[PDB]
Amino acid sequence: FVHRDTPENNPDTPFDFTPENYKRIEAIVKNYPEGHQAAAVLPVLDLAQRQNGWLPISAMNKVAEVLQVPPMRVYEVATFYTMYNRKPVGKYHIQVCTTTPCMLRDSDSILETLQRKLGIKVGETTPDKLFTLIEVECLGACVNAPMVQINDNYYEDLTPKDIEEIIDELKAGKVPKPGPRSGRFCCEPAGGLTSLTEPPKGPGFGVQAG
Amino acid sequence: SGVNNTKKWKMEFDTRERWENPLMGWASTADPLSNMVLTFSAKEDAIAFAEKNGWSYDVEEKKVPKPKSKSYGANFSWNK
Amino acid sequence: PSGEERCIACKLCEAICPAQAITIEAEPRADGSRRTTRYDIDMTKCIYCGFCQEACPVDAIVEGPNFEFSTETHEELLYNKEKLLNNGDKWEAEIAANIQADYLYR
Amino acid sequence: SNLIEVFVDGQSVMVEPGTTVLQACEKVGMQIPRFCYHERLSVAGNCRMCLVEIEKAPKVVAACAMPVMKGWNILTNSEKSKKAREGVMEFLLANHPLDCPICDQGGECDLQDQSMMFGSDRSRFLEGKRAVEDKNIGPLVKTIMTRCIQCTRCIRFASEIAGVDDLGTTGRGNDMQVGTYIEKMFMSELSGNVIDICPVGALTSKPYAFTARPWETRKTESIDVMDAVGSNIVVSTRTGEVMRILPRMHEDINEEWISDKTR
Amino acid sequence: PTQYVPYSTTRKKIHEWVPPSTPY
Amino acid sequence: ITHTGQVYDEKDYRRVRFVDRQKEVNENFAIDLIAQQPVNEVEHRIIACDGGGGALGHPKVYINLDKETKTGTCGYCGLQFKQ
Amino acid sequence: FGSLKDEDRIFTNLYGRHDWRLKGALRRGDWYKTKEILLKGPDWILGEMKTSGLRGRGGAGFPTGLKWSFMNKPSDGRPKYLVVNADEGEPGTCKDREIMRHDPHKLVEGCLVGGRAMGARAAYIYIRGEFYNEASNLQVAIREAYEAGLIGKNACGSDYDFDVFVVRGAGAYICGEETALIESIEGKQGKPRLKPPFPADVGVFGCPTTVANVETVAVSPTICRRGGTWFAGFGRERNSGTKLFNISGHVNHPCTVEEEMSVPLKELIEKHAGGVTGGWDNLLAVIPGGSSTPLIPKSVCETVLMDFDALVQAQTGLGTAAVIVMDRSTDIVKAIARLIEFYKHESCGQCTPCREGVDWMNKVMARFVKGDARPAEIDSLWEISKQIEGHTICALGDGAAWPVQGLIRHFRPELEDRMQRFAQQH
Amino acid sequence: VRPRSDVTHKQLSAFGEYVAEILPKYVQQVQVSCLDELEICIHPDGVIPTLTFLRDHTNAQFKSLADLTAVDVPTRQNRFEIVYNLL
Amino acid sequence: NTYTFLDLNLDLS
Ligand SMILES: Cc1cc2nc3c(=O)[nH]c(=O)nc-3n(C[C@H](O)[C@H](O)[C@H](O)COP(=O)(O)O)c2cc1C
Ligand code: SF4
Ligand code: SF4
Ligand code: SF4
Ligand code: SF4
Ligand code: FES
Ligand code: FES
Ligand SMILES: [Zn+2]
Repeated sequence: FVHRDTPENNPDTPFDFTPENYKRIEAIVKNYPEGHQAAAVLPVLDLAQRQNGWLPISAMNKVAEVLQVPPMRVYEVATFYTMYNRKPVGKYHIQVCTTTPCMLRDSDSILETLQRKLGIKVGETTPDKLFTLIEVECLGACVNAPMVQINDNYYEDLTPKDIEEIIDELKAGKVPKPGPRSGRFCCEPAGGLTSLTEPPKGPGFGVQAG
Repeated sequence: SGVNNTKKWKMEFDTRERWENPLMGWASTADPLSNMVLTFSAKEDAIAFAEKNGWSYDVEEKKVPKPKSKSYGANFSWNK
Repeated sequence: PSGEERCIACKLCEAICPAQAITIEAEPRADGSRRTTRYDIDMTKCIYCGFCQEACPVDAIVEGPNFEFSTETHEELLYNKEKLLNNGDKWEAEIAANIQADYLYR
Repeated sequence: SNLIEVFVDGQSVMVEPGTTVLQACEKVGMQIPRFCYHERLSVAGNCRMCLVEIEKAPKVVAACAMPVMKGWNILTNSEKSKKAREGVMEFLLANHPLDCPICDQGGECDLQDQSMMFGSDRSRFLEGKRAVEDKNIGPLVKTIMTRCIQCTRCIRFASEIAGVDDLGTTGRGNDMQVGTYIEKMFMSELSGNVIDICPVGALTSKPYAFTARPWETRKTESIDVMDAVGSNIVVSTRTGEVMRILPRMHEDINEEWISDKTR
Repeated sequence: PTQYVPYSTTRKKIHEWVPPSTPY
Repeated sequence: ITHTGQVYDEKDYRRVRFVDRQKEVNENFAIDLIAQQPVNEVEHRIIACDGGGGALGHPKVYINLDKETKTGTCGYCGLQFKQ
Repeated sequence: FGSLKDEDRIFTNLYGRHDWRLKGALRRGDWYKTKEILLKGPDWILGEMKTSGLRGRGGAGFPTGLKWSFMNKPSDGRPKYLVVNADEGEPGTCKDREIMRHDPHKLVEGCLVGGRAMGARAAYIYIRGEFYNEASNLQVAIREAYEAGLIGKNACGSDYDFDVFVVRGAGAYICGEETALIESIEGKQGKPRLKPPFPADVGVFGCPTTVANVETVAVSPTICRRGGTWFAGFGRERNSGTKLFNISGHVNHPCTVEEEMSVPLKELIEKHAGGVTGGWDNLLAVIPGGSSTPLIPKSVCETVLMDFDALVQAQTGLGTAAVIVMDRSTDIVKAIARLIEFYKHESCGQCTPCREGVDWMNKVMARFVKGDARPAEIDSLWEISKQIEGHTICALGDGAAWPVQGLIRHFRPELEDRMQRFAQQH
Repeated sequence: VRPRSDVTHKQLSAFGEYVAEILPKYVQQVQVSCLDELEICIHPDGVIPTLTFLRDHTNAQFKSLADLTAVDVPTRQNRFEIVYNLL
Repeated sequence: NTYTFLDLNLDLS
């Protein structure tokens, strides 16, 4: 965790919120309680990430500036969270869930397939600078275990060739039907809806007295 | 941060010449009572030792850390 | 072996010497490493206890096999770093064999 | 009034409401082994080397933190509060680099002592150790920070006693390193105090790097003449030349701190 | 298998202001 | 002169002791010997340094050869390690 | 005995099937008695939960009513607050992902129903940043509700004022912790605080605050509507109410069903969800509450049922009630090993026992999977485990120790053999 | 841990009272150390009397004097602590 | 959309 100034990643890279971005900023502060600019740094840091994935040292200094906080304060927030990237991020940035639930349901299986398809090691960007694979931890959505979040694509329940299919979709064209490519809906017993197969009771159903 | 060496009073004789030795450069001292530091449990007893032995004394009052109020909740106060 | 003297001036060989024989003063060598500017064992003060051999973490100071170092003048018996380092170079082969034989025991 | 009655292994002292469990032990005279707690620095609870056992309580409490309540007898030398120290010291030492004959806070270590008095005779960490990367914090403080026990007293002092607010924690897990994210020197007066306040010898003084070792230093208590605050100081002399000047506490004038100039 | 002279190796410890050689 | 450079000036008294005698100085001056030591290349981010021989070396330390910018130097052997 | 009726089931919109949006919510009739409830009084709302005896729906189990009762004390001039943590970093907790995504409204009225119970000025919902799409769904829902005037000043045509906000998480499991959610909300690093200054006393921005699992906030409006008793009956003794159960891994149809609590463990895989993949005898072990809770082996599996009292008797925790199942086809030594890898990549490092201890167990666990480590080391990991369990500032160190303790407790012979296997091939 | 034999701790304690009763004068603070060792403490005037009783008493014959020493506690008003060890 | 959650925030504001 040390930013050794590099021509690419260093403040020479000027950063400033787009007129549109700055707007987004003000909104954030107000959402937070009055006189508390500091709470807004994680959201403001997120929009710097939205602006640019790299988010270099220059970008964090601006965040601290806009939020008038000790610069270190922003540096500490960026380092602690994995969501922020302090290094350039691939356009797609796929992340594969490899906690025990997904592994038990084959998460590892998927990995090998994706490494071959992207033809690259796990953890770095494709030469095409189009893809970036990382072994991220539990991303939620375990019921659907095989899983790979690509910039919130959160594709889930994915068989190996599925991903290959998805990756191809990403490689040529866009928006490859993000979601559980499996037939099931959201999370649902693959069998059906044992929980509630009847119609839902309407408003004020069996509302207790009092 | 240990305070077990700030408990007993000590009386120490005044420091004297420590000239360098020409042959080996070791420190050399002509004062016999230099390395002697006697330890006394209470200020009254140490003063007594100086009076009967005839050495001059200049007692320094013990200064103990003042009580300081601390509470983990207090710094969490955004107000201050 | 490389040739860098083992002592790193932790100075506990000075601390445990019973006779106050070893005098060590140190300063960071330009390399940035830690070395002793002056290491003086006063052999007339030393009572050859062998604790220094014991205490050294890098085992830089060792009790060498030679017992025949009788000297015409008292000053020769006082030893600075250069005599001891020279003593170390002369007897290193046997010192290494001796430490080799007894280290499992220690 | 405002004198709760709390028991220290029975001495039954009476203390102001709001005094920490560690503070209650102090007035009886007992010392809770502590790291990351400094009297004039905010309580942080990072080390938890101070876990004690209030009587009739399921878990041990953080001394520096729990405000002592009414009639809770502290058991500072119980069979539990010693396994709560014999097992913490196991951890601090596990990732520690054993270069105690490099660490010039050799005899000035609050971590060997507490290990050597309250910790364990042997180690069980058969696994490997970690290493951090030494950086430059300036020309006065040598930060061999692979020594750091992540006790966050620096980050406090550098924010609370001095208003530098530069030093900070970076990252999570066992590679949380408490060093400036970008290499900006810690330039401020009051800077050298970090040395005195880091109980570990991670960052120590660069001029007094390896000139001495504390048992030898003869310590004479004198007065600061560089500035007119007249801060109390202790001049540590070995064989007749001054080796270091470090602060000695005067409640009114310099309360444990001295300027970068006068040390 | 098939006269020393002792001296202090440490240098000076207190240096001395050398008079200005410029007369005034 | 010697490892430290202890030397006696012309005006310096305390240099007579060598008159008609010899001084103890060292060839194989260590200051340059490790500098003469090749940089131990390694694969791992961190590496150990028993000093060579375990019990017959130095209290083991793990050095972070993490930045090619700097070859870690075990504070005990002065051996530079080239990532 | 489970088998809750669909009508009784809380989130009818579970599995979608009904517009998660307001018009679907109106057919759900989620906003039916909201004005009345708030009108009744804050004291009436807490009477309802005290009668319900609901336990925390998050990993920790505590009476929900007593927790809310704590900051019902008179305001000291600081605005009281509500914090809803939609973060669920724990493996198998895809549960809360449902209410948020499928039925956002239920949680919106849960927030104001809960808000007047604690007299909170406003509620902040910390949905994990990972779920960006999920966030898109709730503020669309929150926006609908205010447009309606259901929330905002004079919310639901009543004297009371409430504002609901959504906060972005940033991929941290620890952010989930009650004192650490706050600090992330405060904008400092997500590092838990000590409990002495309790969350109500010094909450967020030094203003009294309370934290609830999203499930806990969501059920409060329906429990007030159905009354504590209705809800109280389903549960068992202290245990009570239906809690969503997620079954993931080695089961024929992994799914989250809100079937009743106190369900025989053998029954929920066998009757709902999908029977254990490979047969109920192909069950090397069950993780009842998620990664933090100790796994229970099949022997005790069916005997015990899913309720917090029964599980604590069993030495395991109901927790998030995430059932992770491991067939006889899995290297548990490696399964639990990745959960310790799950915790070394995630603990904040603020406290000494978790920082080095969790890393220490990770190193030993990796050697255990290889079998390189000797048999005597096993017990030491145990001793390392309890050093971490009682000494940590937060509960995650509590959580890291339990899976290690479970592996040694029931699968000690298998680890010894892996010990033996490597020693034989030399 | 040293092999303490409580059998001793008791017998020597019992003698310590015996002596304390026999010579109520000149004898104070009689205590048996945790080292199975008794250390009657006597007023300086009881030097002659307490020793003689121990040298010539059938139930306590202490014929030889192992040592006579004087620790010096400078703090203590009475600086020296003459200690007589008898067998 | 990358900014859809954030744009949804302004309207709430
Ligand atoms: C490491 C850690 C992570 C946690 N993560 C969550 C979480 O993601 N969601 C949650 O509701 N509770 C989580 N908790 C439990 C909280 O500390 C707290 O007890 C709970 O959120 C309170 O909600 P409840 O009282 O409504 O159950 C976590 C606890 C720990 C120690
Ligand atoms: S000799 Fe051994 S012990 Fe004495 S200083 Fe040099 S190294 Fe440390
Ligand atoms: S700090 Fe320096 S001295 Fe104290 S233990 Fe670690 S290394 Fe040895
Ligand atoms: S540097 Fe010294 S003070 Fe700052 S954290 Fe590491 S140890 Fe604690
Ligand atoms: S246990 Fe200590 S380290 Fe692990 S998370 Fe809670 S606080 Fe941070
Ligand atoms: S572990 Fe992969 S989403 Fe829960
Ligand atoms: S000393 Fe107890 S918290 Fe650091
Ligand atoms: Zn080395």
